[PDB]
Amino acid sequence: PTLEELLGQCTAENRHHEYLCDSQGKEML
Amino acid sequence: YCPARGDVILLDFNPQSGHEQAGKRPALVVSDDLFNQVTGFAVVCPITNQIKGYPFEVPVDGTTKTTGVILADQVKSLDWKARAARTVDSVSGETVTTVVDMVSKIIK
Amino acid sequence: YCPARGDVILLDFNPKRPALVVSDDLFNQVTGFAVVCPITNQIKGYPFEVPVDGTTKTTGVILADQVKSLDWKARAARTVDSVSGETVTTVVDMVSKIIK
Repeated sequence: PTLEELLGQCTAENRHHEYLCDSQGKEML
Repeated sequence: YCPARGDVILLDFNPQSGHEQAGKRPALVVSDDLFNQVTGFAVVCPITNQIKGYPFEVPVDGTTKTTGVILADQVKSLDWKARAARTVDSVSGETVTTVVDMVSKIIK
Repeated sequence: YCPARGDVILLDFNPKRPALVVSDDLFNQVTGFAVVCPITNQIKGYPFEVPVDGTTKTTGVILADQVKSLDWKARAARTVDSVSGETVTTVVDMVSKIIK
């Protein structure tokens, strides 16, 4: 489906914490 | 060894801080094999067994031992050398296609 | 505040840094994630480098091979600049080639 349609179903109960938020080796960010 | 597109890999998650415990994390490789070998990077989407019905969750399919969902909006290019990537599994072609479709929708 | 597509933002780093936002505006607002590529002053001539264009203070190349989805708020994202549309298109063009 459309990005709008996808985004429309995001909720407070739905969302995930960011996995692998660390920076290793060559990673710039 | 180099990660292949469609592989499920385990990556070192090694924060120097924070509440989240260090360890290996599963992720899906969506980047081209040649990209992965030449850059020493791999574009990956995290895999989780927490299934909330979140819109960008893509169900893992076509695997041997791997379950859960792929988080497509968490797409990241990661250093698979520094993080000691190991291929433990792989998914179906349409699994990758679905994830990549979501990403391209996000960045277009 | 929310990051916009085309924005050059500064992000906190780890073991402040410029990056280009390639993710859609509504995506950045709703999910709290931004999909960004880092900008660097080192031009190494890698095939995945995209020259920055159409900007005020910002120079260098955008690294499409280092693209990352991140939490922009947690990194104290701030927009200092932006780039031409053709620039974002080129970066996004390289990213999709990488993952397809």
